[PDB]
Amino acid sequence: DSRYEHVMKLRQAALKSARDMWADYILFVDADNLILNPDTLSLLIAENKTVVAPMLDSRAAYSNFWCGMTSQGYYKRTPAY
Amino acid sequence: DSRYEHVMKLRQAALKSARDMWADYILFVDADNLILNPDTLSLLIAENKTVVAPMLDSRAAYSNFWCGMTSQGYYKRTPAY
Repeated sequence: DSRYEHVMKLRQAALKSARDMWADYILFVDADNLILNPDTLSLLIAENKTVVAPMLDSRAAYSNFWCGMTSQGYYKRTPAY
Repeated sequence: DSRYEHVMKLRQAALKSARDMWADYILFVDADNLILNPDTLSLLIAENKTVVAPMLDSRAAYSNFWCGMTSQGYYKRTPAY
């Protein structure tokens, strides 16, 4: 709980600092992720979206794009994942 | 000449500060100027030009718009003025 609260506070502080500089767009990419392709920030911002996210693949099914919350935020295997 | 240097330095400081805030458009208004129309800023922004300046009224033919300089900054009374 303490770690989650600290992470939430840090993320909100990052958002607040991103708002005070009149800065358009913000890409809060964590340390574990690795943006391999060069056209990430070039192609991603070209869709005029509210919060657009990139499809980060991996060695298995798990990725950064859930397909639906069932009852309490748990991952629900939708028929399109 | 010292007054001119100080005024130019102040204008340069304002311009430099206007680009450290990642802002768009800068309005430098003199103390003796009064904006009668409250919608002047929106109309000026809607002009879609690099540098703009509206026509400030005066009791005489003198205005904030010069029709041209002759050789070294002397006023040239062009017929279009």
